[PDB]
Amino acid sequence: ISHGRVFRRLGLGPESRIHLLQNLLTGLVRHERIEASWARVDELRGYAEKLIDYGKLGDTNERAMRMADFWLTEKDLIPKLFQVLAPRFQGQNGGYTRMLQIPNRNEQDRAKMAVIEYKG
Amino acid sequence: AAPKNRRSIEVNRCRRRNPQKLIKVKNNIDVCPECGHLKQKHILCGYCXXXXXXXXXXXXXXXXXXXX
RNA sequence: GACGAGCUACCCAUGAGCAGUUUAAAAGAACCAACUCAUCUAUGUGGCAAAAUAGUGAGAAGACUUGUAGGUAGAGGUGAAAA
RNA sequence: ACAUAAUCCCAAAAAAACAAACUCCUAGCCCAAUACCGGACUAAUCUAUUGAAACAUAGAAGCAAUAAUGUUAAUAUGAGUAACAAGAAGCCUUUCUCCUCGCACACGCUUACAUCAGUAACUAAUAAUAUACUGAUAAUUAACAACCAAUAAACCAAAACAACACUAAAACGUUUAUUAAUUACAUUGUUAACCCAACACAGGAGUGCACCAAGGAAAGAUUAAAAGAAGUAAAAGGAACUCGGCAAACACAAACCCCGCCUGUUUACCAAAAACAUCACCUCUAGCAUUACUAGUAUUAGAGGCAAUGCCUGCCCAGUGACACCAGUUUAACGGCCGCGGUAUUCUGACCGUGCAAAGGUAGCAUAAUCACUUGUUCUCCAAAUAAGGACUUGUAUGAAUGGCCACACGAGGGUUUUACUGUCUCUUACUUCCAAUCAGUGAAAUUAACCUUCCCGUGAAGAGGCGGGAAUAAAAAAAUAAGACGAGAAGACCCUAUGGAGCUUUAAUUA
RNA sequence: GAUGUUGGAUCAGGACACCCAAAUGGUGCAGCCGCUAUUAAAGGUUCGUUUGUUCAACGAUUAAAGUCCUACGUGAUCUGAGUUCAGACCGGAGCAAUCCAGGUCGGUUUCUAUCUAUUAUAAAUUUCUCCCAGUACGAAAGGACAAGAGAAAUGGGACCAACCUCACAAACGCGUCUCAGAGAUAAUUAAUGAUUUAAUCUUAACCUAAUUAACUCAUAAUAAAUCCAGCCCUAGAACAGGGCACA
Ligand SMILES: [Zn+2]
Repeated sequence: ISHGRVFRRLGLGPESRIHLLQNLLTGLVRHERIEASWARVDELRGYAEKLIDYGKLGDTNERAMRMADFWLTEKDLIPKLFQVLAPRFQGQNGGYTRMLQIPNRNEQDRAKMAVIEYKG
Repeated sequence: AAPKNRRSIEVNRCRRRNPQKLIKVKNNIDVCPECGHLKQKHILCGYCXXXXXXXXXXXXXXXXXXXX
């Protein structure tokens, strides 16, 4: 039953779900803003906040280091995340990963479109 | 299973019209605070935003091509 | 009266294929991939398919598998023989 | 005293009227009908006459349609139901993520392909688009693969990285001599894209070597219902499930039988088995030549039965068959191999008598793949054993080459008992994925006399939603359950009928 | 131009000729247990071994392990064990082609629901043990009705605090908690004053004493419509329900 359950499915397996989150977060941290389905976005929010917080923990700390290496394989994302994106959010707490809605829909599945963006 | 008899027009109409309520019409229409164009409620405009998003995408591609 | 052995059954001619391991000389025995079969169960039941798929199982140097070129037909042929 | 909801048609009541194609009255086209028979007429086509965009005088017919699981065409129902379609970010082209199995030679397949241009429409079940759409325009060679000397002589000792050896007695090979040939600087094809199964179809096939630097992405999205499919996990018990440990996680320790020796083969598509084949045993027929047998010769060939091997295969030739000829022989030829009465505590009958027959079951085996009575009796196994194993023998209805009795090994064959381990079960629970559900795109099918489609008690060809009487009920969907509409689907495959058909067998009759 | 024929599983409903639980009569009923008959269908009526059983025999319990009907209920829910047809043997019959209402093995079970129908309010039900007691009664053996108390069981409606299966804060039993008056009539049967019929009689009349389930409630769950865009939920197919300090 769906009673009291976060962590949705979205028609993907656990590995496929995790990999999807890693890819969407890759694009998110790379382009600073991305466009995806409302469900995937709303789900991506929390994980994004988590990765940001992990970046806020410490650079030298091993826990944060191996966590960041675990989720993000790309070597381009990590230094840009720690050195650039992290220090500007230092004062913020829940103030990152904003979600907005897109006016139109796809011509195929008419999927509701939403955009996720970090505060500049 | 198989249908016992052919459906009459009346039953077909009453079945395909009344309960489904056709398409319920609410008001999604709102005027954009910027360009004044008519767009959907609780949603970003499709005029003054998509062009700025395409210009921001071209500026991000030009910056990524200039940095490389 | 004729058409049919490019399916299949048998045969002729000419080619090709069948890892690895234990082993006393042993193309010798047993296990096990390809390949050749279809034991059981499940799924499929206007289907993926008018003979299927998944797990499992048999043979797997032999009476083995297979390509190409040929032969045998209804007052019959063929058939390790089931009408 | 019978089996869904009561009263023997509502409700009640108590202890001379109403009421039929009958009769009469009023009018007139004057007094029903199935099979069958008779009379009189209408619609349509064409011809003669007449009339001319409407008709009647006759003659002549392919002359009047609601049905044949009719034919053809159009269009519905089911139904907006089943079904088809899981990566992402960007950016003009990359990055990240997932799963692997495929590149060359063909037989083939007859421009699919490459470029450009255009995609309302059709085409790839849609979009994106396009290697698989339209239109127009490009389509590489060769030392690659196909296409070529006539004959006549010499020679023995197979192939298995083979001096050798073995068996199954051996794919391709060379040399000598004679004649003769020219531009043999040529001709075709490849390299285009893949194809057989009605389909851009989880199914199909030949050859060489990689398993990756080749290649494909579950390329519409949501919902986290029931239920189904695949998969994962489980307290305690550990086959208590069930026709059967089927299935299924864990494992395979031990026991005992039937059948078949075994390695194989067989109803392509419900049977893979005890069946067939198989080595081996026996019987019996063949002393003969140049397109079977066989270029073989009693150690060979054909035919039949049995089926490794181990121990054996007893009697009967009156009948049939066969061989020598009217008589006899012949059982590993077709086959056959008894009954009754009497005799010692009980019982039983070594023995005896008798009828019959060609001769009356010897060894061995036996409630058996055989035993009707039957779940024979006894013993073992189990807390209980119509099954199983081991014995007994009144063997309904075993029997010695359609072999008899055993037998190591062998078996996807047919049965029985312990151990081990398990969601099989007590007893089910949770999770994952594909469907089901929603939205959007494309849009079926069988079925269908028309359907305003409730229930009960009765009736009706005897099982009613359409009949009667009571009860119940404003009008329409979606997700689910399968009782009814004697549901849908097959002109019952059982039974019988027809002076139907076909296969098979004979002492049915009749004969090239 | 087909109603698919046994059994089992599943899901029930009904009949009463009642097995058990309940209320009684008679008994060769001391008592306890039985026998026989009456009233009563609300609930319950087990788990195994052999064999296909419809059976039957046997094991252990239980308050009992009832019978029958429903197309000998139920295959558009399942099962193919039996049997209804393509094979392999034994035995019997037939010269043979082949059979047998005989016994051993093997043998693919097709369908997406059009209509009708259906997708729950409740109040319970059964048992054992203990206490009075080992008294009355009886030579001895033997040996309650009532009242009271504590445990379960089946089952109704539930819940997740512990334990358990649990990789989020969820769903479950294997875990925990609860289960109730009362009124009236049953058919039996036991009476009070008492006629017709000086007696007698539970009945004819009439005021009236007492007796299973059903049949009913003193009652417990229910209903303030008339905005609900949008965001969320232990709510959920859609819908409905809930919660979010609108311009
Ligand atoms: Zn605007």
